[PDB]
Amino acid sequence: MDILLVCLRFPFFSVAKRSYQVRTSFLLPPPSALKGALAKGLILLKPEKYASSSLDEAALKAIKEIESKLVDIKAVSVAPLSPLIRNAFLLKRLRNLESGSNAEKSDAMRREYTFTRELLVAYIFKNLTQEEKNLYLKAAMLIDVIGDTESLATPVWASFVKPEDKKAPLAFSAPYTEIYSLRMYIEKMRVSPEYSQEEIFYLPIEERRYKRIVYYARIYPPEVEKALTVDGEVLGIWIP
RNA sequence: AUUGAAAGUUGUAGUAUGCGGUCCUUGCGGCUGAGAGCACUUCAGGAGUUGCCCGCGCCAGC
Repeated sequence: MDILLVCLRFPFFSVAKRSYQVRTSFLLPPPSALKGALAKGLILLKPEKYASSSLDEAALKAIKEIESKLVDIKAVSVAPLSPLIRNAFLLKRLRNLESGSNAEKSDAMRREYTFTRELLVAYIFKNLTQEEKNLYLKAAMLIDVIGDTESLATPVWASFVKPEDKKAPLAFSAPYTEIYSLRMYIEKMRVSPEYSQEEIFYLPIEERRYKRIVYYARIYPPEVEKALTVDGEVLGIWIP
């Protein structure tokens, strides 16, 4: 079990929830976006068998193959090691997909962007073959964007380091199943990308009344039997 | 190539046009750098010293 661990340094990201007008940005990246991020790496890097006539079909094939080798559909999670905040921008995001308004209609559209310096996201891979493991190491890098195109995310580092069974408080995100079994934040993040399903996840960021903006913090849930280390500091990760 | 795919919150706009920090005003009037004062008093340009000693206006001239 070689678990992928990558760190992304980005100014902002604007993956949002289902809402009209306002697109409320997710507090933490959903697993579907995270898995599509490296499914793009799969389809670009070795398009010999993972590229098809349709971009949607090739992306779906990559998603199916990448999820076949995960321990669970709810596998990937992020780690808010830097604090998170939310800002809003009124842009000229013209709305012309709804019925009417032709093609020359442009109106004020408010989009929410989440700011955090860096995040640590881990993909859980189960006994992947070495020959494809080298390609998957390469695909861990070049995670260019997360969600909206203007969410430029540059992966500073990526590696395959085994958890080696430590005990640490939870830092990476986890589904709202082990958290209940043992400052509460619950969300739905659509585990799988929707193409032409929904699960409940815990969120380990709490409020701090430090300034005018309330911003986000750490919750450190109780001990987990498995843990993963980065540069000598241990953090909690859970796997079914 | 992922709550995804395309998406200027934009185009025109003098914080301007006029306005003496100005007019009158002796740094002026009176005032000895003045009054008393020997650059004086005593002094030989003085003592001694030959303008010396020798010398035919000379011999022949009716």
